[PDB]
Amino acid sequence: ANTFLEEVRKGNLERECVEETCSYEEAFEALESSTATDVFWAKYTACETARTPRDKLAACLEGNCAEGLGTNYRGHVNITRSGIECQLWRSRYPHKPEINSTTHPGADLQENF
Amino acid sequence: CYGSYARPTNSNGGQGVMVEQNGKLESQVEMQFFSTSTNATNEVNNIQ
Ligand SMILES: [Ca+2]
Ligand SMILES: [Ca+2]
Ligand SMILES: [Ca+2]
Ligand SMILES: [Ca+2]
Ligand SMILES: [Ca+2]
Ligand SMILES: [Ca+2]
Repeated sequence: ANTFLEEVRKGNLERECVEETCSYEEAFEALESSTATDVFWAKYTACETARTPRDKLAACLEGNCAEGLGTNYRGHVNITRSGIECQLWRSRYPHKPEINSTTHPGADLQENF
Repeated sequence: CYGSYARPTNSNGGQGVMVEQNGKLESQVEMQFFSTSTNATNEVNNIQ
């Protein structure tokens, strides 16, 4: 955002929307891949507490750790705290989830992760 | 800035309104500090 003459130089997704509080416009401009754009947005949002420092935002981009209540987690662990198998979020077996893939598509709902 | 003047008051060329208070020795000049807002605007640590 700062260093006004940045909009004439080429840019770095990391030298605009990472090491600096950025516009989703410059984010949109730099991303275009609107799926990953939503991903980066989701990042930003969850990383709202990971805005600083820089390496914290880098880790929040890695996504292996759940931020706060766990909106950002994108790992491969699909097991409950006590070893019970996780039911498919979209499937109705054995429970029909009021809160499921249709209601939360932006969390990247995997098989049972 | 274009065309602005302020006559010297001190000996070695330092401007500043030397007011008088029990003697013109007094010459008030204050200091103000600043740090980076976006340091994080949030530092449990005492900001420098
Ligand atoms: Ca900038
Ligand atoms: Ca900018
Ligand atoms: Ca810069
Ligand atoms: Ca631009
Ligand atoms: Ca830019
Ligand atoms: Ca950098």
